Amino acid sequence: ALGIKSCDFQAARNNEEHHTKALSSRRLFVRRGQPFTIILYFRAPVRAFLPALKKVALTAQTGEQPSKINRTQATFPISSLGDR
Amino acid sequence: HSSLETQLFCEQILEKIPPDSEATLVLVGRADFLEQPVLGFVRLQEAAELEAVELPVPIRFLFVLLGPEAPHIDYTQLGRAAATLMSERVFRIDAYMAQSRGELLHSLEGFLDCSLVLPPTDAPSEQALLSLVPVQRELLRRRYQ
Amino acid sequence: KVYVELQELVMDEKNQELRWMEAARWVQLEENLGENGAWGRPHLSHLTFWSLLELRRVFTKGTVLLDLQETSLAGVANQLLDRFIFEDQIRPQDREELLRALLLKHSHAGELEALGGVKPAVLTRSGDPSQPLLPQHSSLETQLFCEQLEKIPPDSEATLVLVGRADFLEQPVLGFVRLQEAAELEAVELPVPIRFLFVLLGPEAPHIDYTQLGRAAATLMSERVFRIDAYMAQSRGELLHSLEGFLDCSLVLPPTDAPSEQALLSLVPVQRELLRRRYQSSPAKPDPLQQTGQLFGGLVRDIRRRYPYYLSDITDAFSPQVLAAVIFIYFAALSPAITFGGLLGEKTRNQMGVSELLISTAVQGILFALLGAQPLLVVGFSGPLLVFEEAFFSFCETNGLEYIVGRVWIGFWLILLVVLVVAFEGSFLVRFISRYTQEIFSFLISLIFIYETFSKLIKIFQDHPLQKTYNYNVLMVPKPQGPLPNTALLSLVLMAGTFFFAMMLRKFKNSSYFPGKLRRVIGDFGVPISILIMVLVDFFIQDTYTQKLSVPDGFKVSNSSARGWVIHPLGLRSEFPIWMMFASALPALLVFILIFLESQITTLIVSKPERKMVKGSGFHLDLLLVVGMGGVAALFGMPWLSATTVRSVTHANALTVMGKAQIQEVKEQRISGLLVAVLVGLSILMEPILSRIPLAVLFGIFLYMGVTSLSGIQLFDRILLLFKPPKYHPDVPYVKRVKTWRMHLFTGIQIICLAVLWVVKSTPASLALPFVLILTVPLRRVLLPLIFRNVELQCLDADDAKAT
Amino acid sequence: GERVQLAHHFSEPEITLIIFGVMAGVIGTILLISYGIRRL
Ligand SMILES: CCCCCCCC(=O)OC[C@H](COP(=O)(O)O[C@@H]1[C@H](O)[C@H](O)[C@@H](OP(=O)(O)O)[C@H](OP(=O)(O)O)[C@H]1O)OC(=O)CCCCCCC
Ligand SMILES: CCCCCCCCCCCC(=O)OC[C@H](COP(=O)(O)OCC[N+](C)(C)C)OC(=O)CCCCCCCCCCC
Ligand SMILES: CC(C)CCC[C@@H](C)[C@H]1CC[C@H]2[C@@H]3CC=C4C[C@@H](O)CC[C@]4(C)[C@H]3CC[C@]12C
Ligand SMILES: CC(C)CCC[C@@H](C)[C@H]1CC[C@H]2[C@@H]3CC=C4C[C@@H](O)CC[C@]4(C)[C@H]3CC[C@]12C
Ligand SMILES: *[C@@H]1O[C@H](CO)[C@@H](O)[C@H](O)[C@H]1NC(C)=O
Repeated sequence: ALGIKSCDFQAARNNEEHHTKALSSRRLFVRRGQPFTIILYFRAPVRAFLPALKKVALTAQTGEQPSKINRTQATFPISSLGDR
Repeated sequence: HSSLETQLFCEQILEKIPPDSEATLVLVGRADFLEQPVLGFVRLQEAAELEAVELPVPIRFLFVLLGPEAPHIDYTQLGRAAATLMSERVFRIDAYMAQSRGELLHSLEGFLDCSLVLPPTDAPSEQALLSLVPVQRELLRRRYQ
Repeated sequence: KVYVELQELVMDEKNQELRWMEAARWVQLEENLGENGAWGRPHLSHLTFWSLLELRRVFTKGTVLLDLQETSLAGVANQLLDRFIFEDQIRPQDREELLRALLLKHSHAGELEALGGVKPAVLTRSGDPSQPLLPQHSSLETQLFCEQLEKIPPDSEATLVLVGRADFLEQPVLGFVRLQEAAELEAVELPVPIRFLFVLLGPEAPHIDYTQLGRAAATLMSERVFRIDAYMAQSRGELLHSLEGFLDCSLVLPPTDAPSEQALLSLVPVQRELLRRRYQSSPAKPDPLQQTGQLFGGLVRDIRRRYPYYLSDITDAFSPQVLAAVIFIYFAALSPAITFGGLLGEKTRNQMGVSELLISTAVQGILFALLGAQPLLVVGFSGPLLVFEEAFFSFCETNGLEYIVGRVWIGFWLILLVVLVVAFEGSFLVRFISRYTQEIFSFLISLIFIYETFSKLIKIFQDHPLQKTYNYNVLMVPKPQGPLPNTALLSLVLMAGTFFFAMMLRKFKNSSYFPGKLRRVIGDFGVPISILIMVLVDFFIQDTYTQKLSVPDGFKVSNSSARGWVIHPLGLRSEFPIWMMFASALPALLVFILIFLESQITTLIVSKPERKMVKGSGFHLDLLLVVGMGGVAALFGMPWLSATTVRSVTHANALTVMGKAQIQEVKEQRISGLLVAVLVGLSILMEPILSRIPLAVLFGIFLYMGVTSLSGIQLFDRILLLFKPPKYHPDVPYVKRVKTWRMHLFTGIQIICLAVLWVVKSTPASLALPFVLILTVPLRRVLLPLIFRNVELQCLDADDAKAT
Repeated sequence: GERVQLAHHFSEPEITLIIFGVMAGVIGTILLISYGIRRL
């Protein structure tokens, strides 16, 4: 019941906040160390928010061979206790 | 007078639009003060959601066709031709990578090269139309290869 | 209609001499001349956009000689070139070489093979032709219509279109000539006078193909409106005005990457309106489960659907896959025949036995292959028919009734019942049997088949237990009178070996090893190869006993003292009572429901849309044939048969050609089933061959068929999905559009139905299985929508596997 | 047939012909009845 319909990266707003609006309004360009906002859309209404939050993690990878030791891959949960 | 397409198809979208789809806007109008008809072709650097013209998908291409009343010039039909040209895969790909008007004109010539004209025939319509199936298939055997 | 001929200036191959050669001709419809020397298939003319664009350009500045008083090509060309110069279209220095080109020899199709063929040529200031410099494009009309004259009316007049290329020309030129009186020229061999002359000369230029230019001019002349205008035009402008209307009513079809018939037929109103516009100014005027409400309508439509394919039903069997399927289904239909015939002879005191079942199966299969609308069905005895035979025998022995005569009367009632059902199109009730009942029945039947094969192996083990000591001097006639060493273990080894070899060859068919065609062949004969290997294995072990196939000694009744080949309906030894002649309808009723359900559900399963059967299936003809043949065979003391599910599914699977995971086509033909039936009939005379075939090999074959018949059942797939995690679940509509627990509730309800039917089959009241199976139709149609949405039912219970 | 059998007045072809005739008669009766209905 946690299917994903779409994810909006909000390229215009984030690029405005991250001083990359001159680059594009469609591609997400962000600068490290500063938060950016995305919107996750679900196919069905989410009944219980906390178990669903416990059920989801995010992974960011860069390069052809991403790994933790190279710091080219990070897996982090979606929670208010995350290291900002 | 009413357009032929309206008379034969109108007297009696977002679901079908693919997700990574970009819009082409064709603008057609008659201006009696212009000496000659003019064509404008615009490829935006990136697809844009023009606030003045809200479309189901962001606009990538703009066709502007303006001019006066001229012999053999139907501007609605001229816009229909430019729209069909955009709908064709090979010209659309050429339009995305075009860097000059000459490359666009070369693609239009190939579009005209692989175009079939059915003359006025007295045959039954279902036979006259279906007779184009093998001729068009042979004519497009290399265009989409 | 008029005759239009198009000739192009070309140079030959033997003497390199330029000349005029006809490239196409028009009598309304256009014929083209191929390189071989024969005329292609006539077709409606289609023009390139560039040919019409250039034709309009040359015609606008063209040269018109209307009502010209000349009767020879020399006279026309002299005047045409004289006004060409006067119109400043060609220079006077060009007149000499252009006149030389025009009055040349005009060859026709009778000398293409006599000469060395033609190649395109461009006229030079020198007499010798120049080789064309622009890139050559082979004619589309020749490739599409050519690589493989009485229609001219007596009063009709001809038109000659001449196209030629000359490098010494500034621009292409059009000359239009209308003679005062239609005259015969040496250019046209046909005895039709010429009125019009199109001359299209010019240099090699981009977007100009002079063959297409001539085709456009000839198509324009072939049009009725322009030709009438051409006859009545006294100036160039009137011809120009008619050309503009021709282009105004033309339909340009742009290229598309996804052509289709339906999108093309969306232009039918456009083509009709354009033709109406063209003629508005000219004086001419433009020239299998449905119920039909008719008696025997379903039967007649069933015949008309399939009988035209009779020629293909013989020729499509000329493939080794069909022979391998014959070898497969021969054993698959012969071993159950022997087993059921032996059980019938044991129960009915040999009144109906092995030979009767064999001959009935042979005759009915031959007739069904020759006359059935779905020849892929296998017709033979089944379990429920055996249960009915035992029940009727018990009833007849209870009240002192002759069993075979009661069978005769049951068949007599069956004929009436099937005639009434077919005459009222009663087979349209089959449409209420959705995927639910079909898959439940197929899964239950496959499970029963597997269970019975394993039970036969178990019974072999019980008859020959593994023990420390054995009696060695045991009697061997007619069967083991005691336990034997190495018998059960060798039966297990043979069954496992043949099943393993069959599965290995099945995977070899889909594997990537060996030449693919050889692998496809070897894989097609996989079951015969496994059978032969294990038969040889048992052959080379001589000391050990294994039970072998046993066929009747000859074509004789199974019990000589009880009955003959023909049964008297009034009685054999005692008079048959009057009341049973009428009371035979109720057992005939039950037999009719059994056979109807089995045969029609088998037809539904085999002829599913996803199985890629394009030849059609008849639900009225096959039921009539099967039940009528059973009713007739009852009069001869023979069993009534039915279209069994496992055998028919195996027969269809053995004729299925796989694509490159996806079903491509099925070899639907009448020869495979006919040969299986003939071999079943001939099996009595094949005793020295069948006596060396062990039953364990056939048991492994049965296990293979049982595990194979589950491939196309969505119920089995969903049962697997029960043991399979949701993330793994495949991309199918009943997974992606239905919740996983809802899908599993659907599967669990189907499982409960399967358990209920299995329990019913386990009781002596196993003849009520058709009615309980029927009860699953009110289930799906009433109770399932009370707990499932319409979307969920469309996704799960889909007729053609569609996502609603 | 076989062995010793009771001799009826009708032979097997005669009895099966009369039964086929009776069946054809009742079939025609039902067909004519169905043709009468759905029309009036
Ligand atoms: C049994 C042969 C005995 C070996 C004799 C030694 C000679 C011998 O058989 O090898 C040469 C020959 C090469 O010929 P080639 O490559 O043209 O033959 C290909 C082969 O038939 C494939 O099976 C085909 O694929 P598929 O399956 O139809 O899809 C493929 O067609 P396509 O589909 O790609 O267009 C064919 O092109 O065969 C082999 O392919 C190597 C396998 C060796 C076979 C060895 C098996 C033990
Ligand atoms: C893919 C191919 C098939 C694979 C499955 C193998 C099943 C083999 C049949 C076993 C059940 C059976 O039949 O056992 C039942 C028999 C019979 O017992 P009974 O007391 O004589 O019967 C009583 C009935 N009376 C009174 C009429 C005699 O037990 C035995 O003799 C015990 C020996 C069993 C040998 C098992 C062989 C190894 C199996 C494991 C292989 C992986
Ligand atoms: C649908 C089929 C089975 C027909 C229905 C059976 C009934 C209606 C008919 C068919 C043939 C009939 C029999 C034909 C001939 C005779 C001989 C006569 O001296 C006594 C009655 C008797 C024995 C008839 C009784 C009724 C009968 C049994
Ligand atoms: C015991 C074996 C044979 C079958 C058991 C499978 C059943 C109990 C399991 C397998 C997959 C499971 C489903 C997987 C995912 C979801 C989505 C979740 O948001 C609600 C529950 C639901 C819908 C589960 C319900 C229970 C389920 C259907
Ligand atoms: C054949 O029928 C007779 C008499 O009807 C019976 O005695 C005999 O047992 C039967 N034969 C067999 C093999 O059952």
